[PDB]
Amino acid sequence: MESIFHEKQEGSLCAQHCLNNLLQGEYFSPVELSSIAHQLDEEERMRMAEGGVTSEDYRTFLQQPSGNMDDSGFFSIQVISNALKVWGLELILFNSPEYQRLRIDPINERSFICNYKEHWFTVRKLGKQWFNLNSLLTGPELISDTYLALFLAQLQQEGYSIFVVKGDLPD
Repeated sequence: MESIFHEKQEGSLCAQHCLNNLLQGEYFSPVELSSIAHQLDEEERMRMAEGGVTSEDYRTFLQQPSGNMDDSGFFSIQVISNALKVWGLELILFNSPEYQRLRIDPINERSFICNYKEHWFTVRKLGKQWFNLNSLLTGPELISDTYLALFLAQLQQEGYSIFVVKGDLPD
């Protein structure tokens, strides 16, 4: 376990920490990601307020830009999804027909992302065991496949946002 990035910091949902941890290494800066999000939110705010006439408005609005609170409500799915898309990773909402369409298993998944009201969670697959981490966390959380399926299942059946990240990662 001398390969897992160990670190403890005070905060809530970090863009750089999520991307850096997801990629299993430093591959992005906090200032860069912060600026990107600010621009996306601002651009979406102006484009939304001024209205729009195109499918872009539908998809953009559906994505649910901006946030509501602070601490964790800083970044946006648009920024995260974008950073992943450019890498080859795509997010699939469990509640969406996409997740069920391909019928991608949880334990067979490569990257997972949980979203809780005013809180974010980053999950990644490591060999035969899963690894969880977040800006609010102080250390890596090891989870088994048999427990992962039920773990996430409890969230979806309860009232959480489970996102499936599939694609090609560097690590």
